Amino acid sequence: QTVRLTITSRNAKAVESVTSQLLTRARDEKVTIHGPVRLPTRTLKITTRKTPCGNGTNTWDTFELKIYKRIIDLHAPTEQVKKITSFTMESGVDVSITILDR
Amino acid sequence: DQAQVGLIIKVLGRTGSRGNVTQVRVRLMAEAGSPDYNRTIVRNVKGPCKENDMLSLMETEREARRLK
Amino acid sequence: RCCVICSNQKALIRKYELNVCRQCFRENAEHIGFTKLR
Amino acid sequence: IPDHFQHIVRLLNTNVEGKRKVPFALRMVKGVGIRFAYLVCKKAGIDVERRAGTLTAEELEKIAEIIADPAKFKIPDWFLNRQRDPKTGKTEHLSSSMVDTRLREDLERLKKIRAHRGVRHAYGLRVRGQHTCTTGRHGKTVGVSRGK
Amino acid sequence: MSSKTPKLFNKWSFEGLETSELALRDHISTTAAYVPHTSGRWQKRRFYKARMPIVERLANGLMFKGRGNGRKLQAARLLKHTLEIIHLLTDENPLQVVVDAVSKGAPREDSTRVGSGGVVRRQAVDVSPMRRVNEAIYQMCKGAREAAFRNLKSMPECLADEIVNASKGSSNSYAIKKKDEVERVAKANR
Amino acid sequence: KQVQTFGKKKTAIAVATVTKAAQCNIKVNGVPLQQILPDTLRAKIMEAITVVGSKYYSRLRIDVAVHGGGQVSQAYAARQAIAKGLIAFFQKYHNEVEKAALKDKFLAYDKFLLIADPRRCEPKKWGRHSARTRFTKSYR
Amino acid sequence: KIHRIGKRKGASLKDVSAWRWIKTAARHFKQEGKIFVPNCTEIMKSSHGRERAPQNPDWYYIRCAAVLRAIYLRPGVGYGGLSKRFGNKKNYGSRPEHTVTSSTGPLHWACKSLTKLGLVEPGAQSGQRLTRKGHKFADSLAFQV
RNA sequence: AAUUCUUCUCUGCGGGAUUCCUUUGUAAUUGCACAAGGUGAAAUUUUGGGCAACAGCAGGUCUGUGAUGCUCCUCAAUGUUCUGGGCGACACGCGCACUACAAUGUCAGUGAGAACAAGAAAAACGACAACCUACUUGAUCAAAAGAGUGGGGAAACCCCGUCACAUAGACUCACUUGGGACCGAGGAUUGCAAUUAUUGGUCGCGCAACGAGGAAUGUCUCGUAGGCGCAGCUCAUCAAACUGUGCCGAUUACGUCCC
Repeated sequence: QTVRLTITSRNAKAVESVTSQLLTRARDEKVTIHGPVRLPTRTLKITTRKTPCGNGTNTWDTFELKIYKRIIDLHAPTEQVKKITSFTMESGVDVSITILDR
Repeated sequence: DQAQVGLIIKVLGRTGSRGNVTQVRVRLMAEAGSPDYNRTIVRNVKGPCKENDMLSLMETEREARRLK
Repeated sequence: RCCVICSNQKALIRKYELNVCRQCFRENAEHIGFTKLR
Repeated sequence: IPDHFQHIVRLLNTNVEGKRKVPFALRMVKGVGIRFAYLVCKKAGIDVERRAGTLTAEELEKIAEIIADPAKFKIPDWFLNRQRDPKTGKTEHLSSSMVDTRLREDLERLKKIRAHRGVRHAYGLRVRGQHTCTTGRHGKTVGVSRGK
Repeated sequence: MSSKTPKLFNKWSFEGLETSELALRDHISTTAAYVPHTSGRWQKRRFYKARMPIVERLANGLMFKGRGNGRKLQAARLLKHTLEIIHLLTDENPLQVVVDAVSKGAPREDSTRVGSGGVVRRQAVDVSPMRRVNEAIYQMCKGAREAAFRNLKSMPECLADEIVNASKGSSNSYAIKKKDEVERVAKANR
Repeated sequence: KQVQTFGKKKTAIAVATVTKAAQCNIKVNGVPLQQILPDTLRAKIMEAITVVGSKYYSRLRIDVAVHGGGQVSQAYAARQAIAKGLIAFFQKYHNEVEKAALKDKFLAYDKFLLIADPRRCEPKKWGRHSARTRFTKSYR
Repeated sequence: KIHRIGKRKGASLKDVSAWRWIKTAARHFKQEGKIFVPNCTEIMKSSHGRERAPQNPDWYYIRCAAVLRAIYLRPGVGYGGLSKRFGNKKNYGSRPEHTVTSSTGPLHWACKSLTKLGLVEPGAQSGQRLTRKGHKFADSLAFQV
């Protein structure tokens, strides 16, 4: 069961602060891991007129997000992944991942 | 013929209200064994000009801006 | 389509991405994680 | 080469200019550039016509008989103008002055009978939308409201 | 040169060319090119306009009044037809005719307001090299849309008809008629 | 015996594949040089071959992958991939001199390939219409 | 050393040389109603004449180069401004309609079917004469007419 | 169908740009600098934006909001109603702002044919799938429709028109083989209900103006105007609106203070 990791979180130094750091719990240990690069970045773009009212200089906001997806790939440890992900505590808003395929 | 082909020696300056015409000192282009220069007759040019422009003058020997 | 923060059903509300924040405006309602760039 | 004649040709009770294309001149007869692939199923075989064949090489007199009662010729109903009719079964054509005589019967009931856009329509103001007003530049006559 | 250095419009002769008039001579484009459509940053700077083939400059200046217009590629079609009509009218390299048709087109001298603050006043002002280049092509092809607007039996010929004439200096061309009529407003005022 | 290279204009991406042979002619993005439809692009896409060395230098079997632009920017994407594509070889498989002759003859020709000449359409902005064009005033 | 399109410029050629081969050969199929417009928002009569006569090999050279397609994808080749459109901006859409019938023609006659493209691909061979045999005064070389 | 790869794509963090040489240049013993030129992908706040002081304006909002002071209403109510029906949108060609269409022979109208683009979206709980789209049937007979199968929670998608086409295509000194308005007949569709919701729906009306626009007025300089077009937002249904992406791609000034 080669497993898969999709880490989707916005915030600065989370998407990095797990996959970069926290796979070296598996990366440099008994697991053998297949790193790809993170998938492409998205922006979620809403634009609302700044005026609560009618009057304006016809001005608009543009508000954005960034969602950061990382794919990280494995061979099959059994029950280690349950230990793998659980090694490392450090982040917030970052995403836990349970995947099987092939 | 009427073509008497001079050089701009220099842009003697911007001249006029809009930004268009520019005062220029003209070196008559024609050279002969009895070299006929003016030597220099100031002219006003219509449109953009530059350091080595060939300016053929159909109305020659007019003394330019003087007055205004 | 009454919407989230107020009775409104007016100040037409963004359906975009199904977050319905316009009631109290997505300006007043924030921390959503949006930013002001460009 | 030889053109014995060109003229006007009255086809169905109508003055039709001789135009070096047949369908496009047949257009004036209240048929329309859609209805002139009928020029095949109006039982002429000639192609890219000149005023060399109406009657002469169309035996035309039949062709303008096709533009009326076409079911006797090989034609779908999807092209027929009045398709199924409120007074009777279809006249497979709107053609010539038979159109407006039926208009003068039809043109009462909607424009009699009230509507918002339809009575706009009945007075011909505006198609689909809430603009009536700065609609109409470059000229005189658009739309006009008098209760005095 | 076995079509290596030398150039062809499709197959055409760009080498034997020069401008006649020492006034605007030696700055005007003397062509080595194939197609008038090229893309570069054409005028980033101040006098960069004088470098590229008039063939472009015309083809570039080729279709104002955009309505559903394709411009350069639509233009180059028209200039396929335009040149050919011209050389085997005029029995010359139409690269010459066009080159010869630029110069006779524009006025050498102009009359402007030098008047101060609402006063409409005159001076004789002397046209500059890039203005005989520029205004020629500008008005040269302005004769097209006019001669070309409705009464045409004439599809491309309009462009041929004011390049031919100007290269002959004739006063019929909408090109040259303004070269003179401006100078009826020039030597008159001065 | 190969290299590979990429053409770019605006978004249009050309990619130059490279194979070797001295007798051969090039397909368009998908279709041979001769038969590309708007003449007035062909003679351009001739310039890569024709101008500088027409024949003495390259018949090389060459294919190109062009995606990311409309038709003409894909004709400028292409030729660059060739001039880039060709210059690649004489650095890998040939002497500086044969290269130095070629890329000079390009340099004088124009920026046939010095670069994509980077120009990308401006983002539309604010209430500004398209870019730099303003929603128009009235009763001013 | 001859491929589909690619040697040919099948714009008005590799079609038309196939067309006569489709029409003059009695073999193929033309359904009954031609009175109806093939193409998006066209009030102009479907053409002057020869309506399917532009249509079929498109679908073949559509099949061939684009491999798998269908009713939905192939009208991407059927083009229109969709402009009759009345006092509004024009917009753009393709034709699903005759598609099925169009591709039934190749569902008969030696060209593969309810999934793929073709069987024997005559297109090369029956097209292999284009560089050989020119319509337009094809120049070729001084050897070939 | 086996092989090896990172040219093309993905992205976090980095490199790169600086006034750096040159011009005895302009100016100038200083200085701060400028220019034409060089190198470079980029050459002068690199480019487009976001941000943005201090004072104010009886600027707009009490229709955004358990955000609020009064003081009017308080039950045959100015409250509420998946409350019922009607309006907000009406025809004196009224006057005005902004936009879309366009009348040409420069696609010009249209019929076919060849190529190729990009930011963007897509979904359901206190129940036992309601979003899109590809395929192929609807197809022995219109179009749009109907229906069945198939995976996508988003890197399920890439055939958009402008253009290219001489394909030897049709027009053809004209209000016209160019306005699509007004028009009455059928028919498919979203859904509590469409009496014009709307439409590659047909097909009739064309004979309604209209034929470069009076004074007057708009906004910008390089991938720019203009042209073209695509999604998004509203959205059960509807874009001539706005928001953003991309394609085609310009002439004129590299200036002055005259307005």
